[PDB]
Amino acid sequence: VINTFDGVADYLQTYHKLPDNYITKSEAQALGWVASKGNLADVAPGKSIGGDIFSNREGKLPGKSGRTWREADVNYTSGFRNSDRILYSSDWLIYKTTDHYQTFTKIR
Repeated sequence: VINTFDGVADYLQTYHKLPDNYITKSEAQALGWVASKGNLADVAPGKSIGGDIFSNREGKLPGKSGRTWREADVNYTSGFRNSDRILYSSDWLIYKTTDHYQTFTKIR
């Protein structure tokens, strides 16, 4: 049950995977997550959307041969998804955004 910037960053770097409270978007849709309805905490209490590949096409995050970027929602409790996201690479560089991928800051 970890969903803070430090909690998830630390977890990833140490255990090389997201904490157990995360599910991908297709998983949550399968489970009855309806975006426009803001009902995640309704169909999946205690769960956050996380683990999907992030394309990086605005090209704002540092790229590299064979490097993959993935994202996870941070600070989510209920209702519509918020604007906080942790971004992590295949090689464990960790960045965060608090304005829907507009700007990023390195945190690890």
